[PDB]
Amino acid sequence: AVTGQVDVKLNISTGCTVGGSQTEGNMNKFGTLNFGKTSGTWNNVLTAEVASAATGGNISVTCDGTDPVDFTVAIDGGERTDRTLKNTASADVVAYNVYRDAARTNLYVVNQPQQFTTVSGQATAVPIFGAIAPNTGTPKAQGDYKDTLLVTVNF
Amino acid sequence: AVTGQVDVKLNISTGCTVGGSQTEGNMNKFGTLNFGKTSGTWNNVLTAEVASAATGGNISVTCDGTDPVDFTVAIDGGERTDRTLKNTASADVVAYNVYRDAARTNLYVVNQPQQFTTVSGQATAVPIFGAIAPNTGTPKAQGDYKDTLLVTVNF
Repeated sequence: AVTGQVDVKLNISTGCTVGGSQTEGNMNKFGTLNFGKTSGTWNNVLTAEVASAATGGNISVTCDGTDPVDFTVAIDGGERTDRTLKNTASADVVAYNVYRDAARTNLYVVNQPQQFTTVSGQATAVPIFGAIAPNTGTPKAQGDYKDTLLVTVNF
Repeated sequence: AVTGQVDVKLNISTGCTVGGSQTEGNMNKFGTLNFGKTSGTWNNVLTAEVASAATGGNISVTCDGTDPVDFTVAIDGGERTDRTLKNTASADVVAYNVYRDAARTNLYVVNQPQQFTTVSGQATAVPIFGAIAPNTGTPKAQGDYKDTLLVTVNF
């Protein structure tokens, strides 16, 4: 019998809120990274942007304050922690990655707070740009591949 | 004068130990559930994970032996027994809950042994995922809200 304590805390004072999300039960549904349909072996880098579940556009984070606030954005490694989509039935995997800039260069490194700014009376967008490498080796099995990345807007 | 007996017992043989805790005086400090800063009325479900007081990551329970032991985890209802954080100065309360899975579905029911597995030469993590409902009604007073959940790793 090892009984222990867990201090719970919350500082209600002046915070920042994330728009574009829908409450899926008790977990915020931020959006979808829909690469679309594809064949077994694709030569072009498959690329799609996150579509917020609430509006359809990009996640719009706004801060409830007057002065500028510097908030951070961190995305985790997905269900299996290595950013791989898994086929619903078979065990095939599809490696992918999420970048922050339009040219697939600034990668949202696993469990890292990619910095962000937010200004007076405005909603800043959180671009989560997906990208998949060209698979020109083995044709992955037919079906639907999925993953649930947990995006962590933290301060 | 009602004098009575209390039998004390301890079976020293082959037990299981919880890592990630720090001994706060004579009580094991397991960790912190830090939801962060927030405004009076938040529309998004505030959500944070427990951070072990010893390492900063998740509580890592390991057992001492060779056969996989099945240990249980039970969390209580907090200081007031209804999972509410209380403002340090005023009497305002903030209802919350702790779940076991990443999607806020498998709730750690009050005083219930949520089952767990553990194999030899490995440490299993105890995910205590916090979650707070969207308060879009009354703005709670400014300040710090706290609670001390007692996590009970028992066999």
